Amino acid sequence: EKENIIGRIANLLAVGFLYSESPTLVDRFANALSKEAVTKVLYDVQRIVQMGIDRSEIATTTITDYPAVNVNSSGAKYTVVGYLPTSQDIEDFLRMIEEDVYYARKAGALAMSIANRIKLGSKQSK
Amino acid sequence: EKENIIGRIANLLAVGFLYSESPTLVDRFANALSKEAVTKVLYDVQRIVQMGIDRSEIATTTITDYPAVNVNSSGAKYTVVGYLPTSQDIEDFLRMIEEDVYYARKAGALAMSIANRIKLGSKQSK
Amino acid sequence: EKENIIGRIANLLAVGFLYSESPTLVDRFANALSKEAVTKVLYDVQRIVQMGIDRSEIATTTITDYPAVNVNSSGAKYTVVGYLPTSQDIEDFLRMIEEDVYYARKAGALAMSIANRIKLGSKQSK
Amino acid sequence: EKENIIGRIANLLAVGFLYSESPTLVDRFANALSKEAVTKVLYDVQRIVQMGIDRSEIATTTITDYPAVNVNSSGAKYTVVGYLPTSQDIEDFLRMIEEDVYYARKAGALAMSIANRIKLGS
Amino acid sequence: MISGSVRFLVNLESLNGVESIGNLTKHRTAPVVLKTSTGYLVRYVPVISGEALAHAYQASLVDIAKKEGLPVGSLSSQYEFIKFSTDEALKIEGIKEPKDYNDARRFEVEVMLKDVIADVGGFMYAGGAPVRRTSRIKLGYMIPALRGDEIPAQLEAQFHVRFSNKPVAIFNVEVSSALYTFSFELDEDLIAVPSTFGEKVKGEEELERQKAKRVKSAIKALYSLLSGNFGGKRSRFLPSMKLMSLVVTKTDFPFMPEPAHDDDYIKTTIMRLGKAKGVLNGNLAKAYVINNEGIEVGEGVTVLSTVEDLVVKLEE
Amino acid sequence: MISGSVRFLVNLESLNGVESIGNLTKHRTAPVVLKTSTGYLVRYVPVISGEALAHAYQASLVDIAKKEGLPVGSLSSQYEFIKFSTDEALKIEGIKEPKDYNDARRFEVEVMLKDVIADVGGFMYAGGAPVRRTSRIKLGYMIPALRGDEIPAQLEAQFHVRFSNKPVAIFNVEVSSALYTFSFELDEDLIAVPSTFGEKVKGEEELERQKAKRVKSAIKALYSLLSGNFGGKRSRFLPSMKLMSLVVTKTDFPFMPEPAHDDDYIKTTIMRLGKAKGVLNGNLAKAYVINNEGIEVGEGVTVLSTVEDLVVKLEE
Amino acid sequence: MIYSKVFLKLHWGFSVVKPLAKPGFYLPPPTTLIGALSYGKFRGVDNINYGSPAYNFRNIMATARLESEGVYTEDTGKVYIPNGRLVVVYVTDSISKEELEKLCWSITRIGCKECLASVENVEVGEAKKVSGRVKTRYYFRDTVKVVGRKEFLEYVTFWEENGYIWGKEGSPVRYILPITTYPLASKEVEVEAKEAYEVGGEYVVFS
Repeated sequence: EKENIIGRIANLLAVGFLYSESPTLVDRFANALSKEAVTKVLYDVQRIVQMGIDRSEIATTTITDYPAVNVNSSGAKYTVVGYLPTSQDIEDFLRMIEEDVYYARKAGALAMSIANRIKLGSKQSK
Repeated sequence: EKENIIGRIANLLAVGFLYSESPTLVDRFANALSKEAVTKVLYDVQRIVQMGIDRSEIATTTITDYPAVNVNSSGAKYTVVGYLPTSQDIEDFLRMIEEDVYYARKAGALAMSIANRIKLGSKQSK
Repeated sequence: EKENIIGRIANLLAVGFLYSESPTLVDRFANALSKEAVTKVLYDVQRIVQMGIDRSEIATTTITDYPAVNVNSSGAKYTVVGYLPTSQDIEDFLRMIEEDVYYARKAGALAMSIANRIKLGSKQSK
Repeated sequence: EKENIIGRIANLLAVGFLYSESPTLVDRFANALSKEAVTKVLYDVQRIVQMGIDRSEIATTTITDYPAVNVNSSGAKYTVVGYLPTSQDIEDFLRMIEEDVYYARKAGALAMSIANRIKLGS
Repeated sequence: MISGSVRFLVNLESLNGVESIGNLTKHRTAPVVLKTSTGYLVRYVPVISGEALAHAYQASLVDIAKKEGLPVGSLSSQYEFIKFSTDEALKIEGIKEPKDYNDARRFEVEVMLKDVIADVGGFMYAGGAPVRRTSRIKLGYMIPALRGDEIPAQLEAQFHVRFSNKPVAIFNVEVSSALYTFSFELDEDLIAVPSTFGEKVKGEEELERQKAKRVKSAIKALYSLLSGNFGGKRSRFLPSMKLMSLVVTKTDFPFMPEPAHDDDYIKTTIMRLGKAKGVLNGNLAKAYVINNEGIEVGEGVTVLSTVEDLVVKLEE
Repeated sequence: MISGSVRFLVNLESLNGVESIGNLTKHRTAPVVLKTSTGYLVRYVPVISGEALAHAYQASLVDIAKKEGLPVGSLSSQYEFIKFSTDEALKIEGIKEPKDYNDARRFEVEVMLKDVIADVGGFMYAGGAPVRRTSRIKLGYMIPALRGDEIPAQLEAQFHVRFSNKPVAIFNVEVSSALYTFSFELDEDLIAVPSTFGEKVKGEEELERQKAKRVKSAIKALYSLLSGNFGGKRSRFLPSMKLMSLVVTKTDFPFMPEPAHDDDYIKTTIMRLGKAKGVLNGNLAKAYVINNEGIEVGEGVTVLSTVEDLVVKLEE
Repeated sequence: MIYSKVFLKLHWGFSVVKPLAKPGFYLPPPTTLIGALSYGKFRGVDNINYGSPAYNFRNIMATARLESEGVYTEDTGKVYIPNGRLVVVYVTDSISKEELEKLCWSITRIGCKECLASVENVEVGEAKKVSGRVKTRYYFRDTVKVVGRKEFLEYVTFWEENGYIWGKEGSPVRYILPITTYPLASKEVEVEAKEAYEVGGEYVVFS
């Protein structure tokens, strides 16, 4: 269940990165040494995702069925496979961070891997 | 009991956000650096909820049974699962804020998670 | 499957080394005595590869067909044969490191062998 | 193919010894009792060879044609006859070491023989 | 008799060296064969010989005996355990050589009265009429447990340099860290008893009087071995030992416990103790167990906490 | 005897070095076997050799002896502890080599009346008549505590550059941080006492006269080791040290305190000391404890505050 | 003719040096096996009227075999087989079943002091004599013929009981061992022979 939470946090970070086209929040998350830095990124990335939801540029979908998130940014279309974190996942993840900030680095490494694979595939098709 | 208080404050913020369609109070709460900013948001969000109660657009209910709050806004129907804070929860939460303003960020992060999940589900059904 | 994961991590390290012209990340990886050092290198090398992807100096290709990665650095062209690791390969590799840091030394030794063979061939053709 | 792999590892050790003028890595390789010691030497010798490649003091060549490696430790020019190991040779050699560390002693004995013959001729 | 099986944990240790090559001091290793799914693997694993333990035990016995006034030989007072082997050794102590076979027993008794170490430790005299005495304490090689599919032992080389102001200074030492196990046997019943047939010779009454003190000293000498006062290179490479598991059996008949190479070796030895007492018509059978790694023990065993209590109970 | 166990906390540390690769200076590392809830594992952890501690102790002893008027050897006056191993040292000091075995004692006395370092730390002479003297102070490697499932130690590399106005200057340094533990043992009852067996030789009266001063100096020399004055690279990498726990035992019989690996290693060693005094027929057993981390100690134990008080109490 | 089987668990191995550089043997000789049995009755005495307290059990037939893997190393030859299993078969008629069974449980070592060996289980029974073609794992004498392929046979030299007395060398007798040199193991060999006792399917060959 800890790995599932970390994977859902990594999906949130990857969606926020692909939508904003900025690595800055993922960099801050993977370099965090305190719960303050982690929590600030968790808010700021969800605030970016909230704008994408309100603009209908971020939407949940199913793809062949697996749960996925469609992201439209600057005329590029991306699809992240998996769920976004629940409020309980954020709370349980913050408790994991209060024990060991290592889990922020693990989620950041996964998020960057998701984003890199999607960006590589999108450039190849173009 | 501290987590239950924070969760009930997060439900109040999420109800106020969904009813007003404005993130401004949640943004102010999550960025608070003083007890003044937190207390001002706790009043302003409850004042918004009070208008929704008087209009019968905000009501307590049970859903399959879990306690919930129904919110009607702009022809959209939302349901937040959980209780709203008591006067004692507000007072105990303000005492927690007088010790550490971190708890306002925790409640804001939870509130935004609740609101985002509900908005995503409502857009998918439409 | 463990050898395939190690080989894909070695390809990532070799691509990062050839693009950056710096052995420092491979040195850190092969000398790692903790999961912290390994995870830090896995982030930093992927961050270097991400810049090369954004600049279109790192691209996936096929060569006679085998999967390959083209790397352009300082007017030199290199081709690494194989796939880059997936997010699942990074996660499974980190689990292997949590059991035995030996796998970081194995991946580092393979990465340096790939880079040395490519650098020797490029100098001979010049 | 096992003897060819051992011979290519011995060529790598001999090139590293002639370039560094130090027997220490060959001594460590020939005295290894674990995969850790062998793998550490395989990295350190390749790291020395990498510096010689970057300085253009180690280069592949052909000599009458046999494949060879030229090594300049300054005016001291040496030529080792044979190929350097591939990444697959290192991986297959490490698998041989995981079965029997004897193969590290065999490669070390061959490497020292190559280096001694070249130093005597020079 | 007394039998014991003990499990040890040692870190950053170099106690038993071997022949030096070049400028290197090497550790003592032995080959083992390990079974894998693919096949068999031959691995070299560090060991400690059974002679250093005997030397440490004899030195501790000498130190304990000289405090209580028991007789000690001249060459054994110095830590040189040549014992009464050749004529030169006998010349210093002042013992006449045996005359013929029939007198052999007498000679033994004389030796047995002039040196306690020659009694408990045992001695051999080469010559026209040889005399023998088997050791009362039996020790085995210290080899780490071959448990599971992994050997918990390593061996590395360390580089050391001496500083001088006029260079014209380099050496290497092998260090190891393993999980050792060893077993031992002792027969306190045969102490102060001659080991040659014949007729009683004058002087056996002194041995009968000294039997109790010799037995007590021999039992006391086990504390040094069970505490970790053996081996060499303790001045600069002092190790860090620790006790994990210990089983000691006291019986009135021959018996030994199982080797401590498996994770469950106390239940087996208890069951075998019961079965052997059933067949050999024994009367006394007691087992003392010290457990620190939390392995299964069984039922019908007194549990101690330290080694001193074990020695006290053994003496009682 | 005086036996001690000490725990230290050190951060941003590099006092011991090994062979360098490229532009990287490496820190000494050793394998350790550690027990976790899943079994036993092997890890690689930075360590510090005991030879540096011995060198620091001997240098402090040299300084104290020179200050107090005790004789110091010519070569040992400079901080070069070659002692009397080679013939060049003997020629420089001016001591004739031993002729036969019977003269060895004389040679030892001649070495023992000129340098306190040879007396305390022992020495070796190799030749026709080899002479040996074991050190009276015993130390070991400095290993971090193997407590729990996670080792509280870390190692990393740091980047440094040298400035120059005409580039034509880059290096790396290894830095570690850990919670170290180590134990020591010195026998003050054998200081200023010859070890080679033989007859009386003129000059032992001076040794008997100076025995008290030599013992006092040897006890005083432990302050440097207990304070933290050891290791190299102190000019630019001065470490931050802080004492956490210390146990010192003074006995008339052999004893070894528990290693500082478990959180409860003071009560155990005090109980073991009491039982060992009971069983070994001792006549003196005292314990001193310095605690700064609020762990369990026990009852009826003297509690100190600093290390200087401990040194004064040991001297008195 | 009664027979007994014993299963022994070795601690580190056995070491017996060849008579007349100190090379060692691969498997223990029958003299050591008989001495181990005699230890159960003659404990505490080292000289009987003077060659050995073992010149009385000289007519008890004994064989032994391995059940695990080991390595022979000279560093004084030694045979390292830690935690291994040894199976020893005693065939005789001098004493009844009770005495042989009692002496079987009283084995403490094989060879020198360090070669301790615990006892796990024993079996006692009556054996039958046959002469047909059989398959065996225990070593036998040189004069016995062989029908199978000569691939896992080694030649060793043992001594009779005459060597039990000091200051005297025993007679030399050749023996054939069905053993693989490296790694150490046991293999089955088919022999015709003249006398073979069935001790539970694993026929024991003596001549």
